[PDB]
Amino acid sequence: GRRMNSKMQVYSLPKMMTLHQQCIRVLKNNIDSIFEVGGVPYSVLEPVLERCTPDQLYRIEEYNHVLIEETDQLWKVHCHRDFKEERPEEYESWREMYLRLQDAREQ
Amino acid sequence: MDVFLMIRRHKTTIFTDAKESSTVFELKRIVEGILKRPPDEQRLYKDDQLLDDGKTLGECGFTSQTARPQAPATVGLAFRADDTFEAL
Amino acid sequence: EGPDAMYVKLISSDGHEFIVKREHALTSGTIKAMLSGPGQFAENETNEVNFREIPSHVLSKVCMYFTYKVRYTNSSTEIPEFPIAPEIALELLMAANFLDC
Amino acid sequence: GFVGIRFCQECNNMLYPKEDKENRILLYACRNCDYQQEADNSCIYVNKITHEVDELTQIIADVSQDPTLPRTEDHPCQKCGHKEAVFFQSHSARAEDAMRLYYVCTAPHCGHRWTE
Ligand SMILES: [Zn+2]
Ligand SMILES: [Zn+2]
Repeated sequence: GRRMNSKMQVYSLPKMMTLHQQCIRVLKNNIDSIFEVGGVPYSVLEPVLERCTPDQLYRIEEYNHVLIEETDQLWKVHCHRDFKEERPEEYESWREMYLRLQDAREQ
Repeated sequence: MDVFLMIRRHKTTIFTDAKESSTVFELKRIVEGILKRPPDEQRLYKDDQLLDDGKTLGECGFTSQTARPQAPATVGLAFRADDTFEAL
Repeated sequence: EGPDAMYVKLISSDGHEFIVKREHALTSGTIKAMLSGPGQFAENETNEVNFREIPSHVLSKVCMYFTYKVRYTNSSTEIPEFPIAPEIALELLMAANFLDC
Repeated sequence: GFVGIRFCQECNNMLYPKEDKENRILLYACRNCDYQQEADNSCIYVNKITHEVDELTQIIADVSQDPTLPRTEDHPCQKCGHKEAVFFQSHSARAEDAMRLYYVCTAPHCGHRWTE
């Protein structure tokens, strides 16, 4: 007495994915499962960090502290995505002003 | 189609690419021709199901999922006939 | 490992080293700069890659992916992917630095 | 294509086409006041009958955030190259004749929409 039950989103991964492409796309499907990358620079970690959310960036930056100075440009990627009507004043990195704006908004 | 068997001695590991039908000491002659392992230097520890004594690849225990491009069949080896059984 | 230019041995300064086919290592961008150094004609036959700090399962998977991709390069099959574990893929991103693939 | 309305500047109202035979040209002459204005384009009335090939201006990019819209990974963006896209159909009466998928890039700030 089993019930057959399944659905399908009709249409119309056929892609030559090499090593770096496979690694970045695996990370692009399991972003949130990273504890600490070790000593990886920003340039190789460029794409997956672009497809990422600021809570995950906060978790990474509090686990991988030494990377924050090379993440700040990406924070402008968040800033013009979320606080587009703003510009930082002098001596303002984007990460700390982004967190200041988030804390001010939730308060 | 292909064959994929981990010929793993600890500290020394050989790879396999061939078809779905092959003699088992043909692989020993292949690794002998380069890595210099004479036929004294093979013992062939057991696979998942009953490693073959009839000396052909198309038999019991060997299927098309063992020879997977995605995944290997990892097992230890021994480079002896009967003298010692050496791991690490 | 020997004089014949069809097997290339490679070591990650650990126990379980791995020797992979040179014809299955063609897509490497660093095999044209390390094995093919200042000159061809018996630099490639040495097959002594004394690299460091790569875990055993990690370089096993990257050389499997080498032979996997080269056999799947220009082949009849075009769909498939490869199952790298999410933890080890982290250090396999380090491999994305060195193997140049 | 379609030519827009013309608005009077004095009394803030609509203009109307007229043909002045003195210069034998076309002027947009308001008829609440005495304001006149020569016309850059001679096209006055224009109609589209089978010229409904462009459904893309009616699509807004915001539909990338709809949880009910179907997402696919087999149609990557041309602008930014993102894997994720959302696909749907054009739902007008003037699109009952077609079941063409229209795709919108799922990634933020891209907004690229395409067909096929
Ligand atoms: Zn007027
Ligand atoms: Zn896009």
